[PDB]
Amino acid sequence: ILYEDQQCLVFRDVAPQAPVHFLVIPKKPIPRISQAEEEDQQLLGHLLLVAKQTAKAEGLGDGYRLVINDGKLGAQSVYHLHIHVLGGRQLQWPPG
Amino acid sequence: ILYEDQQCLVFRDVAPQAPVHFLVIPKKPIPRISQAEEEDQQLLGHLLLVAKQTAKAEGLGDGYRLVINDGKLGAQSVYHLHIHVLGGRQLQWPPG
Repeated sequence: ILYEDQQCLVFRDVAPQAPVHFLVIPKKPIPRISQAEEEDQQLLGHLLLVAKQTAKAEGLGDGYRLVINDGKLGAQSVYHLHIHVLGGRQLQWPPG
Repeated sequence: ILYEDQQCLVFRDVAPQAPVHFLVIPKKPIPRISQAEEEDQQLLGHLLLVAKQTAKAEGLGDGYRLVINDGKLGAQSVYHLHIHVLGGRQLQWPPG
C-alpha cells in the first residue's frame, strides 16, 4: 500500500505494464467514470491529486501517464473506478 | 468546439488516434498534472465530469479511455494540462 486515506487506496498493479504501475481507487462505490455524478466532483479531484503526489514519491519526475478505462472498448476489466499511473519507461503513442 | 464554460474548453484532437478523440483543457494556467495544487481540486474534478458528459454526447457508450500525459516519458507534447478522451474503437493494453 503506497497511500491510504478515508476516501481512497493506492496499491501496485498486479499485472504491471511499466516499471512503475500503480492504481488509485476510491473507497466510494463508483463503478466507472461514465457513472460518476456531480456529487463526486471533490472526490474525483482528490483522486487526481493523490495520483500526482504518489507519482512524485515513486520517482516519476521524468514523466508518467494517467489512464482511466471505461467499459469494454476502454478495456476496463473490473467495474470499480480506478486510475492507472504508469512510469519509469517511455510511454508510446497512441495510448493503446 | 464540443463544450465550453468559464473553466474549460473541449475540442477535437488535431492528430486523432481513434474515431473519436477530443481534448478537455482548463482555461487556468496549469502546465501539467504534476504541477497541479490543492487549490485545483474542484477544477480537476470538473474536468473529469466534463470529459464523461462529452463522451456520452459523442456516442462513447460502449467504452472509452481518458489519458493525461506528464512530461517526456508520458509523451506530453504541449505543456498545458489536457485530458485526452479516445473511443469508437477497441483500445488496447498496455496503454502505450
